[PDB]
Amino acid sequence: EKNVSIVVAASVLSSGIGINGQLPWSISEDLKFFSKITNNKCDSNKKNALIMGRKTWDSIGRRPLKNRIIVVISSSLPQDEADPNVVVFRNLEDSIENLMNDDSIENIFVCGGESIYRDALKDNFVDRIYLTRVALEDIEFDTYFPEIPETFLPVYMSQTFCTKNISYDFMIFEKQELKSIDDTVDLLGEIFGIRKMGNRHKFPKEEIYNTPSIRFGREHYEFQYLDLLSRVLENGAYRENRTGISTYSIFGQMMRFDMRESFPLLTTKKVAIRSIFEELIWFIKGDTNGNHLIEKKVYIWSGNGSKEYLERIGLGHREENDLGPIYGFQWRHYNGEYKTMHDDYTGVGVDQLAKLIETLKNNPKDRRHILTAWNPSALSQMALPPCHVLSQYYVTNDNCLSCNLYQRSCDLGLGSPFNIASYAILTMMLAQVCGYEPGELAIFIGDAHIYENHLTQLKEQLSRTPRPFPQLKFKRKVENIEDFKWEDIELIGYYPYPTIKMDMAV
Amino acid sequence: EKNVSIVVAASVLSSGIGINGQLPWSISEDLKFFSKITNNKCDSNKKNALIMGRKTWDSIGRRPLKNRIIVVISSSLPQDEADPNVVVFRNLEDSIENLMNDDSIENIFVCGGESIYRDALKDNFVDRIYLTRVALEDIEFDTYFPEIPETFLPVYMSQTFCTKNISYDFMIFEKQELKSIDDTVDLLGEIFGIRKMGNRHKFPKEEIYNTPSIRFGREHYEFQYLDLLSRVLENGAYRENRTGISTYSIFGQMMRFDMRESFPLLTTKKVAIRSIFEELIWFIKGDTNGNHLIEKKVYIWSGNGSKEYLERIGLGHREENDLGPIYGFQWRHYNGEYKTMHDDYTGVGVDQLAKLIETLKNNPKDRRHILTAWNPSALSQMALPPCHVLSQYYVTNDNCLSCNLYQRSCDLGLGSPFNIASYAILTMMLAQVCGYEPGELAIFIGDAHIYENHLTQLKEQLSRTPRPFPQLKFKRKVENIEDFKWEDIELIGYYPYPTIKMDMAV
Ligand SMILES: NC(=O)C1=CN([C@@H]2O[C@H](COP(=O)(O)OP(=O)(O)OC[C@H]3O[C@@H](n4cnc5c(N)ncnc54)[C@H](OP(=O)(O)O)[C@@H]3O)[C@@H](O)[C@H]2O)C=CC1
Ligand SMILES: NC(=O)C1=CN([C@@H]2O[C@H](COP(=O)(O)OP(=O)(O)OC[C@H]3O[C@@H](n4cnc5c(N)ncnc54)[C@H](OP(=O)(O)O)[C@@H]3O)[C@@H](O)[C@H]2O)C=CC1
Ligand SMILES: CN(Cc1cnc2nc(N)nc(N)c2n1)c1ccc(C(=O)N[C@@H](CCC(=O)O)C(=O)O)cc1
Ligand SMILES: CN(Cc1cnc2nc(N)nc(N)c2n1)c1ccc(C(=O)N[C@@H](CCC(=O)O)C(=O)O)cc1
Ligand SMILES: COc1ccc(C(=O)O)c(NC(=O)c2ccc(Cc3c[nH]c4nc(N)[nH]c(=O)c34)cc2)c1
Ligand SMILES: COc1ccc(C(=O)O)c(NC(=O)c2ccc(Cc3c[nH]c4nc(N)[nH]c(=O)c34)cc2)c1
Ligand SMILES: O=c1[nH]c(=O)n([C@H]2C[C@H](O)[C@@H](COP(=O)(O)O)O2)cc1F
Ligand SMILES: O=c1[nH]c(=O)n([C@H]2C[C@H](O)[C@@H](COP(=O)(O)O)O2)cc1F
Repeated sequence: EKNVSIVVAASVLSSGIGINGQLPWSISEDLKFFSKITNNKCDSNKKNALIMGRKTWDSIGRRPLKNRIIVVISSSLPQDEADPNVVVFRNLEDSIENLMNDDSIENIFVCGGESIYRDALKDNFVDRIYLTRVALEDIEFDTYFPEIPETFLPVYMSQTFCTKNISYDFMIFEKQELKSIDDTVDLLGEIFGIRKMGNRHKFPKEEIYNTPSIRFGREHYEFQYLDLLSRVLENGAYRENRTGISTYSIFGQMMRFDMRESFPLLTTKKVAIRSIFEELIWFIKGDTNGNHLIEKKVYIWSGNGSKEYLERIGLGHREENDLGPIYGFQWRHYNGEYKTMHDDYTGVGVDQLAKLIETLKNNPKDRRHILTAWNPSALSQMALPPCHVLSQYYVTNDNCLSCNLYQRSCDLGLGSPFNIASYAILTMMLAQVCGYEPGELAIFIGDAHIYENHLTQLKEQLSRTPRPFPQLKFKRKVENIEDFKWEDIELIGYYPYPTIKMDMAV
Repeated sequence: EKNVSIVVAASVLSSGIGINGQLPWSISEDLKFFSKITNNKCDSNKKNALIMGRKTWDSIGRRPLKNRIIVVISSSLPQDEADPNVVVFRNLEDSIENLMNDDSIENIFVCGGESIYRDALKDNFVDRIYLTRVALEDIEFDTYFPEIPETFLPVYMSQTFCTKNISYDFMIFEKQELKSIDDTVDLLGEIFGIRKMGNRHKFPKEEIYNTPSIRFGREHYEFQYLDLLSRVLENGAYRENRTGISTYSIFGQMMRFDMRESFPLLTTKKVAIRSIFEELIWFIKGDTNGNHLIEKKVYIWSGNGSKEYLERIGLGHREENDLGPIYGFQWRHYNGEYKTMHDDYTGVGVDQLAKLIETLKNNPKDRRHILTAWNPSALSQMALPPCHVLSQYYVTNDNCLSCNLYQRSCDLGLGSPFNIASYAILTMMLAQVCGYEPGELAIFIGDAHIYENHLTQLKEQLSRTPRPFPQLKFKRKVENIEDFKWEDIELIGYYPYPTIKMDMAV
């Protein structure tokens, strides 16, 4: 008995693998993966066998692959014995029976087009599936990869990679047919109740774990958000808050995302990326006028900015959407004497963002690149205290800009998908203006919570296996960071699940 | 062949297990652990065998244990058949007959005093060791647990638990004699270099991993600091900084500690706990006069408070140790016009700490319990910008006080052990003044680094297997939080490794 794995690079949605006898794409690193996964063997005196159909054998030039043995499935090709690295069989079945019991062969790989993929799964010959999900769908395919049978479960999903602005994943699918430590920890959990901290951070149950079959291969960094949801649904304490909608809350959580090879925009739900940007540039410009977002069809600050809400918190003297000194005011005019949203605050206050950009490129290894928004002297004047209170930035030795954010209160479901992408765009903006590349984004959270009217919505989101992250590139290089416009943003390869409506708690 | 494990509760240093025919302590949760570990079986029609010496059989009243079979090793006790739950053997070797003959026994446990522990290890009869390390050493013992032979390696170390102000651990020692995901992840790391985020966060090598045999049982929360050291020594980028001493730096790390059942004071080195307190109460009183610490034999702010250093950073107008508006000033007088360290700042500024204590007990579920020290309007006047910039506090549903701290720059080796205990004491002080209990402490770190002159020292610290955390209790309840004194603090059960001298980078 030996192992028979499928290697395939297919589209993310329709599972397309070819067009007009060739690939729909040219990804160098993906072919390198095919090379390394098919050469992976234990015995140096053995070789791996690569099974492929004739039309696929034509697409690779009918030339052998080093250190491997190509098995071509063809009804017409002559069974030439002159080439030992290429053998022909009349059907797929006689090429599995012959490869196994052939001690010179260690592993078997199926990789030969739709006709071979489809008949290898229908006849139950395949043990593993190496899938490369490529985020390209608005093009034309003519050969597809069959739908993965239910007998297979995913066990690994890599981080999203980027080649020529094309996002792709790497997944492993297995066919589903030390313990003394686990016993002792369970016994200690019975003796001590909540006294054992492990019981206060119980591992989420399978019913609330997104794609629970991926146990050890949760490399895709959207799991940093999906698993935080699961940890809240498992350990969240039911608590009241300033609004009429209670939450399930835990304390002290973190999420980290890559920004070099992808953009952390959630794929399990269509995230309103346009509104995220318009709010971010609204912060950068130092603007606290809530109408300037409503004038651009962005209504995320209408609830916390209505006349009825402001009178409720004792700010009835403000205009209809005068949010007061908040994120935008503290970034550009810290400790500035706020009057109204119509006054001219040029020069007043401490321009943190300007000093940040100046310090990022003049003293890159300075570990004080800090942008804060928590000003106790102005909290009473704010329509809402800052949720993302403090961010720190870091220039790596390879000229990348990483970002750390501390968030005191995190509305998973509404605020969190925005904060993940918002500070991701901000770091990219800071990276271009300072002449660096994007690095990493880590979000440290205080009150990570889920509003009780988001439960059926967020549980629906957990039922969706993540897709590769999109790409975010800028159309032009900007002089000043304030000059960014929405038209200057290109969102490449974003194929999310349908949007999920969730009401905001005012 | 069947499993033979040792269950023992011994002292932390001298490994004392008894005195005058009884235990040196009375810990209820430990006996329950003995009960659950010796009753844990797979077959319901089988029983576990507990081997013990005669003197131990006397200490438990010569009465059977439910659902188990006691095996007494005695040269004088008659081999009476009237009790089926108690059997006597003339030597330890002839009592290991449960492996061969008596199939009715599923597991074997040795737990019967020094004479039985010592010759059971000398004759290589033991497979596992369940160790309960009790932090009691300045008392009298007369029977000890033998030194664990090198053939055993620790595989688990629980968090520190507390019973009647006594700290204890739980450890497992083993006798030393699918991987398709790991291959795929390794290959992806060869294709993409630093592009794969996993390669920028490499798992530390065994040569720098503290107690590397404990792979899956790193529950003791001192590992949250020791593994951060290893994570820095593995991925730390060599970088220059404001001092003449370069560091190995990574970005975006976190440590979380329990405070309910223990106090996070590092045991791998004798940490100057008194200096940590005297600095913290110095912060609480709003004091920025560096002499008040030197007058109390606390010299941690002497380097950043020399006349030569102050002139170097452009503060030559200050007195010898006028550190300027820092942690203490921003906590009690935020946005206060600082003059010198001799002026009376009573009433000026925003007293965050007073508002924090006021809001903590009046609005416990308010997710805005934030104490910040990052004031950009005053950074230029500070002798050193705040390293621990922002802390948030959280009241759990069971009336516990958890704490989150964001630290922009973390000197592992000097500042970090201080920052761990400092904010642990601060959270405990806030818990008493507000009427709560200690909860959890999480420290989110930006620039986690190791100064290059701390390398040989921190590698020495990593060679020391951690010991259970101590306990920190207050002698009296205080009226105002400022009234705490060093004599009001009791440090119970702190048995650390010898101190490690490390020079501070000015
Ligand atoms: N993205 C990816 O991972 C991959 C993509 N591709 C692409 O897919 C396309 C090719 O796939 P596809 O169109 O399905 O062609 P195939 O690669 O599946 O090859 C089919 C040929 O194999 C022979 N064959 C197939 N089934 C049998 C059978 N049951 N008995 C006997 N002979 C059989 C036939 O040749 P004959 O007429 O001689 O009998 C048939 O024409 C190309 O574009 C290729 O580049 C290919 C591999 C991988
Ligand atoms: N903290 C913990 O986990 C534990 C602590 N203890 C403590 O340890 C103390 C007891 O230990 P200890 O003083 O060493 O006494 P032991 O419990 O080890 O019992 C010793 C007796 O066992 C018999 N015995 C021992 N070796 C042999 C042998 N080679 N052949 C025949 N008989 C043998 C002898 O009894 P005889 O005279 O009849 O021949 C001997 O007096 C007590 O204080 C007890 O509370 C005990 C167990 C666990
Ligand atoms: C069968 N076929 C089509 C093809 C293309 N992309 C794929 N991508 C994936 N992920 N899986 C496949 N099965 C796959 N198959 C192939 C097979 C090998 C090579 C190839 O040139 N392999 C070289 C790769 C050389 C390199 O790029 O480093 C090797 O050394 O194996 C190209 C197309
Ligand atoms: C042999 N002996 C001395 C003793 C005391 N403390 C220890 N502690 C540890 N961790 N390991 C031991 N082997 C150990 N042995 C014993 C053994 C059993 C009981 C005992 O009362 N056991 C009850 C515990 C009942 C309970 O508190 O729930 C049981 O059900 O097993 C006391 C002393
Ligand atoms: C996922 O589904 C969708 C689809 C579309 C949109 C969209 O804007 O088009 C969307 N976002 C929102 O509605 C949204 C609203 C407010 C904020 C910021 C904010 C200010 N005050 C707050 N108070 C609380 N409690 N929570 C918060 O998040 C905030 C962010 C997002 C969500
Ligand atoms: C672990 O071994 C020992 C033993 C004894 C002592 C002891 O004081 O007795 C000790 N601590 C220190 O020397 C020490 C010095 C300064 C601080 C705070 C601080 C202010 N400015 C800084 N600048 C940098 N770069 N780093 C920093 O840590 C700080 C904390 C600790 C360490
Ligand atoms: O950027 C934001 N991120 C966020 O998580 N919230 C949510 C968190 C919480 O639901 C609410 C904060 O209100 P409070 O912390 O005062 O209870 O806003 C709001 C934002 F604007
Ligand atoms: O409480 C402290 N914590 C801490 O980690 N440091 C260290 C971190 C770093 O080595 C230095 C901060 O100086 P800077 O970050 O400006 O380089 O002090 C200092 C303190 F006072």
